Amino acid sequence: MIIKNYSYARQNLKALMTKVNDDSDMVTVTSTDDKNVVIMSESDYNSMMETLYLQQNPNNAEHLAQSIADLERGKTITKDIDV
Amino acid sequence: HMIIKNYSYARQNLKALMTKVNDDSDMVTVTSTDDKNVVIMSESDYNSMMETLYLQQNPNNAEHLAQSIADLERGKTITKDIDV
Amino acid sequence: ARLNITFSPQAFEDYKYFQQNDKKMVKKINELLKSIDRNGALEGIGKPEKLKSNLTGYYSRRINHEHRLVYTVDDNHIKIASCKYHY
Amino acid sequence: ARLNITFSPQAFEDYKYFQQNDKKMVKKINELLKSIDRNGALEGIGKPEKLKSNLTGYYSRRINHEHRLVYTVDDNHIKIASCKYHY
Repeated sequence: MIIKNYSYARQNLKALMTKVNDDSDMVTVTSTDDKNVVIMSESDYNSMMETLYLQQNPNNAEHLAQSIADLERGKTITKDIDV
Repeated sequence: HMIIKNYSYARQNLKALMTKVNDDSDMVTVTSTDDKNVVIMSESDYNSMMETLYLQQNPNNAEHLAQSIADLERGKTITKDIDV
Repeated sequence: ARLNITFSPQAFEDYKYFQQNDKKMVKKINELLKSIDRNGALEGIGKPEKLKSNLTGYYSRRINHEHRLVYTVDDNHIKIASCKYHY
Repeated sequence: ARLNITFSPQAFEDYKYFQQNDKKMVKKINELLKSIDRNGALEGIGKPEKLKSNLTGYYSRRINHEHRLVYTVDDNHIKIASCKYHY
């Protein structure tokens, strides 16, 4: 998580784009107009949107948490599947 | 409200995108030739997203929020004057 | 010194529990409520923020690092969904 | 072709439901499983995505626009948490 200003971020835009994708970092870009932005990788953006999608309904959030717990516990069903 | 531009557009049109992200609540995806793309959003939208994920990330709390918002919607509620 | 507040049943139990176990927590909640009544939903202490997804229409302010006051304002009347994280 | 797959109990019940009632779902799920086994958790059809929060370590692929295959790969063994959205 990185805090920089506009006039720095306008110059080395590509250097900040590679730094948020490989170090999994974030950049807040500050303006004098009190209109700040946050830059993240598209991978991290799609992950949070997909996570919010899966957790958006409480029955589904519960279903995922019970299932992940069952897999960690070994309360589970293992079968050969004709694919 | 997603907007998709490439790297060379985003270099010198930086405030043109930063202002329309904050004013119109838009987001901006910036593509790349090596396709390590980035997404730009307002600080408010980022904080709103992180706060929502924080509240959903335990299922007992997601369920507690869903049940409470439901009870508020149908009026199964307690209304009191409280000392503040 | 008085605010007419509508609670969800779980938010009221947690508020009552704080009253007989953590008065320092009640006072910080009350400061958030007073700020909401004076400044509206998105301005004042506690880093107010809109919520998204199925929490759309509600807002959060920070009571402390763990607990959030989750609330909405319906024609200046404050409704509280939560004042305590339920792990 | 045969793959040895570990299911959560609810994911297995939903897969069995799809076998009886929606064979187009099973075929798409089976396609995603073949792609995970050949390419790993992050490569191939279905827009594979890392998940966050309490789903960290798990991945999602799209079965259709609604249902996700939520899965993890443990030493090339595929474990299925979910293959159906639960509303």
